[PDB]
Amino acid sequence: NLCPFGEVFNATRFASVYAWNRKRISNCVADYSVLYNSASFSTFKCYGVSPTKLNDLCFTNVYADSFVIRGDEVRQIAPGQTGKIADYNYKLPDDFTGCVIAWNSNNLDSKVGGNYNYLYRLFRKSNLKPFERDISTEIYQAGSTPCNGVEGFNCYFPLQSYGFQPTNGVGYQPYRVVVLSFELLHAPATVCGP
Amino acid sequence: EVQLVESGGGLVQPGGSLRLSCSASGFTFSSYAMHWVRQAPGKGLEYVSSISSNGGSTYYADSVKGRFTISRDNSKNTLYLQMSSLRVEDAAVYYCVKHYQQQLLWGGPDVWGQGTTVTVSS
Amino acid sequence: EVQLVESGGGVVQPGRSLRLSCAASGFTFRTYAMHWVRQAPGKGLEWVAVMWNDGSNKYYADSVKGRFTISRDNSKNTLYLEMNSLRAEDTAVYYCAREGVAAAGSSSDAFDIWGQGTMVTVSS
Amino acid sequence: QVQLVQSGAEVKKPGSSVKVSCKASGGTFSSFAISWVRQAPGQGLEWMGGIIPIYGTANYAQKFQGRVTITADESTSTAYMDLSSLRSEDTAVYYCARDGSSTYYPHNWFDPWGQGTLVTVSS
Amino acid sequence: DIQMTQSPSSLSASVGDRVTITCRASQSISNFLNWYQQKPGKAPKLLIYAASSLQSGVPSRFSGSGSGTDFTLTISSLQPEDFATYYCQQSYSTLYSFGQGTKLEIK
Amino acid sequence: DIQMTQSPVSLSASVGDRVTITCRASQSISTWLAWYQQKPGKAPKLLIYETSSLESGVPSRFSGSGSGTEFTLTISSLQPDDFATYYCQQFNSYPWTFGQGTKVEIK
Amino acid sequence: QSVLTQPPSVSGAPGQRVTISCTGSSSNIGSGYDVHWYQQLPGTAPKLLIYGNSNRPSGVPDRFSGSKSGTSASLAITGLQAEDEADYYCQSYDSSLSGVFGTGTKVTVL
Ligand SMILES: *[C@@H]1O[C@H](CO)[C@@H](O)[C@H](O)[C@H]1NC(C)=O
Repeated sequence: NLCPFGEVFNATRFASVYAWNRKRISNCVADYSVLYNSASFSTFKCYGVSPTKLNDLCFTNVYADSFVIRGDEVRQIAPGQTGKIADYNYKLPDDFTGCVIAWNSNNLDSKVGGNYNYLYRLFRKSNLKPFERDISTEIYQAGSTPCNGVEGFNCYFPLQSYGFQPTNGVGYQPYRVVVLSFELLHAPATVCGP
Repeated sequence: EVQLVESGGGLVQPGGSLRLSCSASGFTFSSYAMHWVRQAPGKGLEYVSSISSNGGSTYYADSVKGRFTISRDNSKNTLYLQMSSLRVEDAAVYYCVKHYQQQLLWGGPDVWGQGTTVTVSS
Repeated sequence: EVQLVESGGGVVQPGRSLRLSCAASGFTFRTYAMHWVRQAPGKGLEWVAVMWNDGSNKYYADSVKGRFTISRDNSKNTLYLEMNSLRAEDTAVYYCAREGVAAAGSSSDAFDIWGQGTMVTVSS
Repeated sequence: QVQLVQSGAEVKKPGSSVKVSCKASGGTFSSFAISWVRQAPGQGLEWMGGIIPIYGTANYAQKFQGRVTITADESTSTAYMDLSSLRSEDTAVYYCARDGSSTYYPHNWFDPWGQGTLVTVSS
Repeated sequence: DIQMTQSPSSLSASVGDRVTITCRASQSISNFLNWYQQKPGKAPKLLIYAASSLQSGVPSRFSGSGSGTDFTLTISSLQPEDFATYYCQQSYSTLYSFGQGTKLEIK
Repeated sequence: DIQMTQSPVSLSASVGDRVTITCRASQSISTWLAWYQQKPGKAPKLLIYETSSLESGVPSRFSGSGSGTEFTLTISSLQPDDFATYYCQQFNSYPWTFGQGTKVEIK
Repeated sequence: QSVLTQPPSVSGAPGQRVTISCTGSSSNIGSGYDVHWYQQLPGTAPKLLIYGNSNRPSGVPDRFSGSKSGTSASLAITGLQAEDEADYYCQSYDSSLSGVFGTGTKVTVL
């Protein structure tokens, strides 16, 4: 049958980056070439395996990690990067295979005012291990005094709203990101097209 | 346009008291946390105190706590810093700053005032 | 086990003040921007107030602006709504809601959980 | 041919902390994706979290966040579960389980399953 | 503010028929629309969040459509437990606004 | 109380050079740094916020760098309006510790 | 946690085909994540009957079979005997990278 990418890319809501979503995609006949010629995808960089040849490869399962970030943070969704996203929100591993497909989406996700519920993790005691979402909301201890469950000086809540607006630049606009993470294993492959 | 003016200051005997002021105009005063940062003549910048956006949480530096008191009045758009039991070490100018953030991820000030000279001698 | 309970409602004189406490439990109170929604007897819903995620903005509908005061208390997981100069129109059933996109019990940009609703009525 | 052997039973005062071990065997520890499954006495199963010892990632479940600290020592091939702040509701039978097919994306079935670890938390 | 119109204002229908309820917006609202269901004497539970996705834990006969200004709510086959007020709210501006509701009734 | 040691303390750089200033901290702050410019007599002026983001209203010859412990403010081409001391400031942990300073003498 | 709903008890007859249903949601089953079945005799660690909604390891009879369609998933036991009087569990995965276990039927004979 036809592969369900309309529930993935054309979805009505994308999860905020601190709590992303993984959607297993198996039992497909998937044409990866028509998704390359969409004329809407800004950043299309495929690590591990080169683009324009995915129609002649099958895999065991496809897991599309999808989220939403601003314009100057699409470079952090990559192997080996850093910042306030790839260290504390969503960390890719080193030898990850697959693409990070992102496109400019100011009309849908950004609303005038805040769109105050696309949060992101800011403060954590350590860097994230790879592919580890962390939905914990305990308050971060900055100094040496104990926080005692109350935020204030030296004790900060780790979630800041992104605060999207259609008046800001193309570096402050919510770029919806889809990470087509797929890797086969010692099994008969499932997901390929013609 | 944001602008900050500081008041008070002058000459005081050792062991005396002096209240400064930092009146502000150009922004919503209740939505910002703002600090005091001092600088001795011919020396480096030094942090002394801060205050929250609603007068709740106060914070002093290590060597100045127990002798200073900071308060603010959002209805008057002022920031007050009271001193008690002064020493000769606290002869400096006292700059008044304000945050760049509104109320979270607390770090980094935005604009700087103009300072108020205080002197302590006999 | 997400939950919202209210308190404080009742009857007051027209023109006095009243506050409404919406004490949450079962979820982290800080990452969801709380609201207040109301319904007059017989009519439809009418959005009233918004407290932002942390306190950055406290907006109101155009019928209460300058008269309502929406607070927050992140330590005790409560939400306040102070009414001032209550007219005869503001009698309704006042609910408190939440929203925020967590890929969870979240309901992106929509009110999933609601309070029991306490009835504020004005009379003499 | 591949199996996991756990530690013995425990008994803990309410408020203390327990440490359960799951020593793998039969194959490599670096291609295992050991996930910790709870079971109350006479009730249904429950998922606690799964570590990947090559990456070090430990995705917990939402109930056990910050209490269950899953660690893995790839050298001696024991994947711990340092459950903390014990109560009298934590009397359970904690299993470990390899996650079936893959080791990087562990989202599959549980096979093999170890054995019972009756942590009877009372005094 | 964005004003929300919703037609009709009171509806009657028979059990099983496809009931459509239209909510129209003033200015452009990109898929940030909600619908709610308030039985008389309760507090309303969300049906459809973000104009196309059902609330997790609602019967699957409900279906919302549209993007922009006009949205319709189409129940496939009615039930005796599905007769209540249907509201229409948009999550776009800083001033959230509700519809008027359609009292669904019986023939 | 993170002791930041600023280097060099004083230097001679004329018009037509490219200067750098190192401000190294002990406890690991992480992209929480501001730079300053204090002409002698009045208050400092902010140059860089969050160690990379160039503040509006200052020329583009200033540019931040660095992450973690040590940072390097750089100036591409020297100008006659650089006869001031450049300070560094951390704001990760709440005792703010400013640097010692850098007397930029233009001979 | 246990979002995958499952009936509490299912009875039958020796020589009868009984059904065990697992009704999930859009995040756990309907997002492509499959449904697998464990068997638990009272007192031991659970076994593994079905994986990938249709397969069978070496160690199960041919009486146990399953399939999935849409959101629900099924298990069929044709011809009950004395070795089917046990607890049967239903396993899948959320989109929150967490595993979900069924409530678990109790198959009894008549
Ligand atoms: C997404 O939707 C648009 C129009 O609704 C369509 O043209 C496009 O092909 C869709 N993308 C898919 C199915 O990947």
